Amino acid sequence: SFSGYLKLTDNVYIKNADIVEEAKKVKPTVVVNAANVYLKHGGGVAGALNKATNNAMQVESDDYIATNGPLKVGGSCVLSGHNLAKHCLHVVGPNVNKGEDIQLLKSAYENFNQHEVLLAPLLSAGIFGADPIHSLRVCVDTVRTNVYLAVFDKNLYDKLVSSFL
Ligand SMILES: Clc1ccc2nnnn2n1
Repeated sequence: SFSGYLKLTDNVYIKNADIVEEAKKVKPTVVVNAANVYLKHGGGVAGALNKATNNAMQVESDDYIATNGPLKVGGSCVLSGHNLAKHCLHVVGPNVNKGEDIQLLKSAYENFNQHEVLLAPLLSAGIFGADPIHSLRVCVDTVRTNVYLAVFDKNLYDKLVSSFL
């Protein structure tokens, strides 16, 4: 199962790891994708997860959007995890770079509570533009299920652990 994680709280764990490499190693029940409302997996975590599936995630996502329309910011959908996990929980955190309400980050993390254990990135962090320290705080204060956070950047991982209240 999950190895090398630092325990932050009763249910939140963190590791400096590439979430794609982590998913291929663990093959968890649920891998969280840092999705956008259109499920267009172009860059950041979404582009990396999609590239690991040889674009199968994008093909499946386009069929999902054709049938259902876009997700809401703060919302999610469960799709296949392909070669990475049993399922992928595509969660839309607010993109601060697209002027979205950072207050929707708590709503985005609430989606994690529908799954007993998840491998996940910090929502709205990276190319989504939010402060990752704030994202970790919202995560620990919102998620009650077991969440294994993979932080790609070593320097950001160190800052997150060393500043964790
Ligand atoms: Cl290739 C790659 C892998 C992991 C990751 N996390 N954020 N961006 N990113 N990109």
